[PDB]
Amino acid sequence: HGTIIGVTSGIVLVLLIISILVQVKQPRKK
Amino acid sequence: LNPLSPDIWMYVLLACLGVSCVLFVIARFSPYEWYNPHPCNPDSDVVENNFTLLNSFWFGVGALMQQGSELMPKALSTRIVGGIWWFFTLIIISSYTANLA
Amino acid sequence: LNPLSPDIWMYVLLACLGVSCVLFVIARFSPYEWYNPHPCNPDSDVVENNF
Repeated sequence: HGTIIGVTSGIVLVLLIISILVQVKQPRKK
Repeated sequence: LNPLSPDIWMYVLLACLGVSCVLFVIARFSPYEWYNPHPCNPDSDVVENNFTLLNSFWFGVGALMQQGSELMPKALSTRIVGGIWWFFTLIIISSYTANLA
Repeated sequence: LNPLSPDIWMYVLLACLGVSCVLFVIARFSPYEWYNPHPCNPDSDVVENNF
């Protein structure tokens, strides 16, 4: 199930990337 | 593209991304890594991380591509992610040469 | 790992630890191995050894 597991990994990266942009906009220097 | 079956590649290609993201989340969550940027820092509190998506993504390509990149990992977490990653890249290229020979 | 006896697979890792730790001691017993934090200001301590 190489394609299937690769799609699961794609899901992981997709959810992270969606969460990545907010964590790009969230923090700044303090 | 012939010396390696066209199955590892799609395993390989997503693998670089796969480690890239898990690198990001752990790198953004570190006890040791938040440091102050000023060259002569007089104990200010302006520390932050240096790991982003592009910064971690590019390292993923660079480490595989066997040309060294920046973002020398500092914490045990981020370092051990690079340490294991380099091994996977080191063997595959060495695998790539051997078979093609 | 087939094209190397497991003995080598053992010696290598213990070699890395040995060379690493002896590096740390030799780095310690070294005068030139203490960089100065705040390099622009010449009045400080040199605890920064980068090892």
